[PDB]
Amino acid sequence: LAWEKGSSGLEEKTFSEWLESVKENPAVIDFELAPIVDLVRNIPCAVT
Amino acid sequence: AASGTQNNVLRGEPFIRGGGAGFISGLSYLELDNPAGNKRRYSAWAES
Amino acid sequence: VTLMPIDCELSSWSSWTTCDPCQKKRYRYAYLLQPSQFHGEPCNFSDKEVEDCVTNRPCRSQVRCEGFVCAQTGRCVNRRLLCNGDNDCGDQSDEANCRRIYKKCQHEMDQYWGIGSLASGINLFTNSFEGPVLDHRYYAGGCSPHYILNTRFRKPYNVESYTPQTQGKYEFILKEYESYSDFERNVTEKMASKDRGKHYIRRTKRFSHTKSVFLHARSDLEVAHYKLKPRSLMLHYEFLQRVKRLPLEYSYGEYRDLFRDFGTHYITEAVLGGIYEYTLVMNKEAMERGDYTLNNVHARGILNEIKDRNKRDTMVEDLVVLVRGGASEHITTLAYQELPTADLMQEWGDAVQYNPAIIKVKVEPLYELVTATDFAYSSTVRQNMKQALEEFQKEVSSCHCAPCQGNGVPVLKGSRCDCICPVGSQGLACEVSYRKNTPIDGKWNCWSNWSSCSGRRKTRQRQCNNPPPQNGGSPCSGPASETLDCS
Ligand SMILES: *[C@@H]1O[C@H](CO)[C@@H](O)[C@H](O)[C@@H]1O
Ligand SMILES: *[C@@H]1O[C@H](CO)[C@@H](O)[C@H](O)[C@@H]1O
Ligand SMILES: [Ca+2]
Repeated sequence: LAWEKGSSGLEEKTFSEWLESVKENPAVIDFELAPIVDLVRNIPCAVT
Repeated sequence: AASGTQNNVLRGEPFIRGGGAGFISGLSYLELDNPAGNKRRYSAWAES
Repeated sequence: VTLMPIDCELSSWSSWTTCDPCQKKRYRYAYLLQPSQFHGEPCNFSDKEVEDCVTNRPCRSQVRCEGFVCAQTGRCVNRRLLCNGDNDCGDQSDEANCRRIYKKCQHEMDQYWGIGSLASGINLFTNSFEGPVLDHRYYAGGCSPHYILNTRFRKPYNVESYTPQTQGKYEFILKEYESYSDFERNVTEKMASKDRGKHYIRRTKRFSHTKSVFLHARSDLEVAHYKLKPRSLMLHYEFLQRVKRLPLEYSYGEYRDLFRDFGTHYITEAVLGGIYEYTLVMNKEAMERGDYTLNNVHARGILNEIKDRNKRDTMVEDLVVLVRGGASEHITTLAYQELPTADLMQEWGDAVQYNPAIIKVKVEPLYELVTATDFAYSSTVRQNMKQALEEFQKEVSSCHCAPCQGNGVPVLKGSRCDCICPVGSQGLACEVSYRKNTPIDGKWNCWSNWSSCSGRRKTRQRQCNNPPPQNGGSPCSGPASETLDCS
């Protein structure tokens, strides 16, 4: 899909084969964050 | 009296990092008819 | 051919060294003074003469094997390697009388491809692997799982990393030039009266055409990278045994044979690859002349008429292909005259993974192998070997060789110089060609050895070698004169 020059607009054959492959390995596109420092509970001296 | 002259140059320089050894030499084999790359060879490189 | 061949000469002999305390022999040697060329007769004599001795000087040759003596090879191996289920001595000695054996490798594990080939030192001047210097069948425990694709491998103890580093380049050029010319010039003149008349004609053509096509396509494929460890190395026993046979006295001939048998330098870092160079070079020409004339008189009458018509066409074409890694079925089809269909190219590169050549390599002088944990009087053997290495470079460097015709390249294997002939010229000196002329590339004579101490100088000339005859290429690759401190 990244190779497609795009002059036609989307070639649905390639876009669908890519989209099926996106089911097989995604990427984070948008995200909701909490700060790292809220996580930690196992470690000795955790609170400190 | 008549005079005529012509000139042509082509240079092309595919470069690759990562890929399986055969797929690399496959993709990088320059096509005069398709200088960016044959889409299946390119997809195979992108697999390897 | 314009030849009278050059037969070999070695020098008149050195004086003998005094008898070596530890080798109990004495040695005499000669310099190679003029190599065999044009099929002039060899005089090689294996470059040496040696004799036994009766002297009684003390010798300290007993550097202790701390672990276990490998009975046949004279190697030592550390005691954790006995009964490891592996041949650490070369001749399986270490695995004798094992009250139990302990295995380590849980699976079969290939040697990385060519890893035993990298184990050998190079003659840097012929650019050749000569023979075996480090034991790339030695595994020191080892058995760490390494993978390339899905294949699994064992790394020789001597090697720091063998890793795919999987890189590829293609570089292509195509060029065309063309030029055309056509000229036509005419005359006509007439007279008449009532009786007499006259006529004259000329017609002409001159024409020319030229073309070149040039194509070059190169691929470099680099699908392993080797680095050897800096030191703590484990030597191949055949090298180790000539090193234990070197004199502590200095006499260059015995040291010369180590460089012949085991190379001048050991390979420390190399990129491991396939190359597929293709070049196609074409020059094409055509020419014509046409010319036509008449003259007439009338009074009685006379006619004259002439034609002259001419054509030439030619092509000179050369193609070269070099391929340096892969498997023989792919290698031959790539080596075919046609630009390779990308399936071939794929199957070739896939096999480069299994049989590379060295693409680029960084090498260390072999005396850094010679070490106090491995040899007695080691530092004297090093200093000797350093001097011999410099004298050997002066012998193996090609400069003695008389110039090839047709821009041929000398490589000076053994003690013969043979001119490698390019495409389009043939014969012993590369003389025999259909072509008018060829550009020549420059190289010097052998450099003058040194001037005096307190600032020292070396000097070079190109008297026969030079580019200007028949309009050659570059004269140079380094400094046309050279100077240094004495210390
Ligand atoms: C060493 O070399 C010279 C040169 O041929 C010989 O006369 C003789 O072998 C000498 O000992
Ligand atoms: C003579 O001396 C140098 C040594 O630095 C050689 O490398 C070279 O051949 C030069 O002419
Ligand atoms: Ca063993």
